Amino acid sequence: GKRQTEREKKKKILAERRKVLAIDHLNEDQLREKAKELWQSIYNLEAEKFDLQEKFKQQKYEINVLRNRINDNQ
Amino acid sequence: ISASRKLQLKTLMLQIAKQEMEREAEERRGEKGRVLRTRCQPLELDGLGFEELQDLCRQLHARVDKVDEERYDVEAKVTKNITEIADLTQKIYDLRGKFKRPTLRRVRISADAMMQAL
Amino acid sequence: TTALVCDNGSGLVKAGFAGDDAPRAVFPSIVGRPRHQGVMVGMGQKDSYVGDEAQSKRGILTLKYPIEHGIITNWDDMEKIWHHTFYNELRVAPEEHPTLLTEAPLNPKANREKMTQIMFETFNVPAMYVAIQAVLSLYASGRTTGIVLDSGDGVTHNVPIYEGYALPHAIMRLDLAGRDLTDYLMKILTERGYSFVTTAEREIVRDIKEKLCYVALDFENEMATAASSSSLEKSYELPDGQVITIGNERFRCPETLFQPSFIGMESAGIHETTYNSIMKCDIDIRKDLYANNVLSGGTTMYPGIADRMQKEITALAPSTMKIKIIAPPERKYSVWIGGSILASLSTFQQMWISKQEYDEAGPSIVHRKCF
Amino acid sequence: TTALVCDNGSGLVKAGFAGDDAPRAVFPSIVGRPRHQGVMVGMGQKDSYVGDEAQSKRGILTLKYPIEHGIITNWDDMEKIWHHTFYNELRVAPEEHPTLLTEAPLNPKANREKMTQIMFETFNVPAMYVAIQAVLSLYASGRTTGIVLDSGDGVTHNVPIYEGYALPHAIMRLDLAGRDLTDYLMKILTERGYSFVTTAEREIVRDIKEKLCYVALDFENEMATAASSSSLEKSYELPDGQVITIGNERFRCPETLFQPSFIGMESAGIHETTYNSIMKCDIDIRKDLYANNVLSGGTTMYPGIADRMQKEITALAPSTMKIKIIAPPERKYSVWIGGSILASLSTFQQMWISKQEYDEAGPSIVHRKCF
Amino acid sequence: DDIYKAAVEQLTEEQKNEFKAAFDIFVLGAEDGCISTKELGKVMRMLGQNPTPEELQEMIDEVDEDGSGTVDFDEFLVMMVRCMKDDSKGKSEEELSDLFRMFDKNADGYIDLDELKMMLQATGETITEDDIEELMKDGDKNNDGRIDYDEFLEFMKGVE
Ligand SMILES: Nc1ncnc2c1ncn2[C@@H]1O[C@H](COP(=O)(O)OP(=O)(O)O)[C@@H](O)[C@H]1O
Ligand SMILES: Nc1ncnc2c1ncn2[C@@H]1O[C@H](COP(=O)(O)OP(=O)(O)O)[C@@H](O)[C@H]1O
Ligand SMILES: [Mg+2]
Ligand SMILES: [Mg+2]
Repeated sequence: GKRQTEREKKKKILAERRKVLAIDHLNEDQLREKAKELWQSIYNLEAEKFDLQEKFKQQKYEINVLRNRINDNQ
Repeated sequence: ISASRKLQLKTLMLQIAKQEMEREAEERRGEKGRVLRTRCQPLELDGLGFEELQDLCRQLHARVDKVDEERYDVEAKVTKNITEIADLTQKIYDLRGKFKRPTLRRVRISADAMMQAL
Repeated sequence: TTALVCDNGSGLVKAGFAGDDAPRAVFPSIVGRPRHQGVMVGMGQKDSYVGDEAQSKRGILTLKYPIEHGIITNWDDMEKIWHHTFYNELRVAPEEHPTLLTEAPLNPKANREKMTQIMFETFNVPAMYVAIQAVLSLYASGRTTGIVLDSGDGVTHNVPIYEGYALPHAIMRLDLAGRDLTDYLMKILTERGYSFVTTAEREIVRDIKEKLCYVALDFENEMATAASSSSLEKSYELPDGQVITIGNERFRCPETLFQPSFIGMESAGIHETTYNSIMKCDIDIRKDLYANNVLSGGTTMYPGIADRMQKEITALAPSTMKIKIIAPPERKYSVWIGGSILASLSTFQQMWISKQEYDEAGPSIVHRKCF
Repeated sequence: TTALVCDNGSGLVKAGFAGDDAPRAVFPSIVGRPRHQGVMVGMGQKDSYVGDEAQSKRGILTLKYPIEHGIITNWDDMEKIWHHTFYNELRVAPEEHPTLLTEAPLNPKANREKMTQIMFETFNVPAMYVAIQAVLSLYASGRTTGIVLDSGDGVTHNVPIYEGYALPHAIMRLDLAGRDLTDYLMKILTERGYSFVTTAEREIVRDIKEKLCYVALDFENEMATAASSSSLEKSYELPDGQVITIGNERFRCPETLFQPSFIGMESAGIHETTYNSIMKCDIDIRKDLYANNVLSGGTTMYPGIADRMQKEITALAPSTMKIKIIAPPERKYSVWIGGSILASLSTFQQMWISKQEYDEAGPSIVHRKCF
Repeated sequence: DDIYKAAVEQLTEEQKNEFKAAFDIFVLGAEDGCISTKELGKVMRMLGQNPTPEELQEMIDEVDEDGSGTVDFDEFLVMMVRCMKDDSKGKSEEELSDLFRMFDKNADGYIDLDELKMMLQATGETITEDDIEELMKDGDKNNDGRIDYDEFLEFMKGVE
């Protein structure tokens, strides 16, 4: 449905989600700290996306239930 | 049989179902935690040169933005799911509102107390 | 804040805050100036008693209703009635409350425009909305289809509705109502010797009609029975003694509804204008309208009308359809209960005619999108 | 994965997954906007009811078919119908399923190209293929030769096939079909007093045609019998009562098929366009076509047509040839059953129009090798 | 006693003392405390919150069926817990939806009688021919080949 519009929205949100940081301005311990921080951030990403998938599954089951019940109407 | 007996057995069945649901929810919570642990790989940054760890972090950043894209995909899909859920709720509510329109109101507010002032 | 669900009506003004079960204050809509001279000094005699106060001093007043048939014929008196309703029966200043008036179908435009102009200029309400008196009565029944016969005291109108889509070409408005029945009863009481003439005694005849009259299931059999036995003669005590005995005037007064030829009206009764209103509808929604016939309004409270009407319609309608007549016990306040429900809805909260909109388009805003 | 065998048709959309016996969801293809005003607030009133939902609220809608005669005249409504079919009647997203539409012979190119462009851009299917509605009906009979008369509701076409080699010069497409029979029945019912005018009452006349009409074996004898006795008058109850009695309108409505002069059409009946379609074929395959005449489509379900057609063709054809008319009991869904069989074949699996091919050649790919 | 003492705590010992005082108010009094039987009708007349005829039928079945001429303190509090509003609010629509989804392991959009039996027997309760079949007569009102969604959604209305 106007996939150009959807891609524009995707670009805007991804630019919001876009994170580029300094890569050559930290020492070894700072570098390791940043690596660990990125690991924990993407770990939160994994957990949240697992939540997204599970809630999508639950929602899809409810959609099946509601569709079945409205078909049981007639 | 007696209506009270059937009601009590139904109540027991519902309580057991709720207990099973809570146990399965605990199981799913633990399983999700463990699997999410499996998705994330351990990081050993000790004895890492600036270039090596810098490249590793840049790879992690690229993967992070990939995760952002995939989350955008699943979030668009889940918004579609929520939209169709709202549509199903609307249609079912309309079918029930063939016979349930004025069901939302409040009655007997303040006049039923005022009786003898006249 | 809360909305004021006023309902002008014609004969009883019913008002109250939105969201309750029953109107807070119900009182006749009459304004009566004194007519005699008055000799006591300093008695504190006012120049016009309105509302329920003039039903207690009616012995020396000349009561006159400000609403004849739905339409309003005397705007100053109607303004006085509204002022009384807001300030003394509810004691809430209108500057802080939306209002939801009600209006009969097919009424003159000027009446509605003047009503909104008064509400916005004199009382200065925040926002007011005018609704058709039958859709509310359909709200109160909890239905969404059905053909509602709202036989008030001023005018009887019959609005069919299906699935929420009103059918504007099938509204049959008839001007026979409770007031004409009161006049006809007052006219047939003279056949026994009781003469009521004064505008105050019209109230006594109205009380007789309310307490004694009933609708006969079969008219000819009742006329024959009342002319042989004497099991029908019920007596009633006037406000001063001298009990009276009503014979076959009991079921002849409300029979005028089904035979408007009694008071010289040409049209057909309320039993046949409903069938005509149905037959103007499309061929596929006639079964639902047959099954969900709704009664409302005060005058449909006669004991035994929900059976006479069903018998008549079953005689007219095809033999296969099922005829059902919904007659809730809270018939009199059905319109106001529906008004409260409608004003309490969240979806309706943006349909009010906001004051800035009126300032931009004048009183003719009511005919526009904000209906 | 599994393929979606949709079949647009004109009057009933039939769809279902490939490899079954009957379509999963069959529902009329009508899209009806409401026409009255609508007074109930918050009732959840939509702007267009499509499919089988608009056959229940048809009392306040204006139903309009989006497909007139095979061709599609209103592309937005057709897109709405397809969207409903995919998402609510089958509940399978089209992003993961090939589709197999069907199209009448000799239709405008632009219709087919727009159909494929919609299926590839809006619904974004993996691959779609368009097939002629008669070859499928020949698949379902399990034959490989024969001349199939597919008298649908939009258009009647007659495609002869021999040994799998279609004869493109012998296709006789005639635009008389079920819809014209409905209109003619609605026009001859007025001779008794019953007037159906609204687009909603066309559905009632269609039901009358389906349940009562039959094809007479001999027309003049039936006309003489119905004019003397009264053994034919069958009654039918409208959706509101008032039963009606159909006399010799019973076999006069479907007689239009064999005498298209009744509705003013010049051409010859379905009994003579089949013989003409045969005679255009070569002289050596006429016996096989005579022996394997196939009937399909909805309108060929009239009780007694498989005998009238055989009698007519036997009258026309040479006396030596044997005339046999194949009329399977599953006539209505014959095209869709054949479509399922064709989509389930392994040899056919590489004929789909893959999306990358469409991206390289545009919508005009359908006329190319991938037919 | 689990359901019974749960009902006891529903009208707890404070409510027990309140109703004991009310009983002393409406009882015959000036007696040995032998406890009458009509006292459950006397309280029905007294408190204004008259027990429903169903509650009176339950009382007649439970007590006075043998000509006791008195109502036992346990049975009196049984009747009292039958009069005061110890409602369970019929759970919630979402909770019912979750429970029915778990009953619909088959995800058929409805509950089967086999599902009913399995869920009941997962509780350990004796589910014999006196059940299910009675529930076919009673639990499933429609009995139109299965237990449809509104059938069991509305079946558990105002229940625990
Ligand atoms: N109990 C009753 N029995 C018979 N007639 C009644 C009764 N109550 C009211 N009426 C008639 O109905 C009229 C009141 O109708 P109402 O519904 O108040 O009119 P409106 O629509 O103007 O509010 C009175 O004038 C009276 O004649
Ligand atoms: N049992 C029946 N008897 C007579 N006519 C029928 C019957 N069923 C369907 N028809 C006619 O056939 C039409 C349906 O034809 P159909 O084969 O669905 O067309 P399409 O080829 O567009 O699918 C209907 O409009 C109806 O007029
Ligand atoms: Mg009224
Ligand atoms: Mg077809």
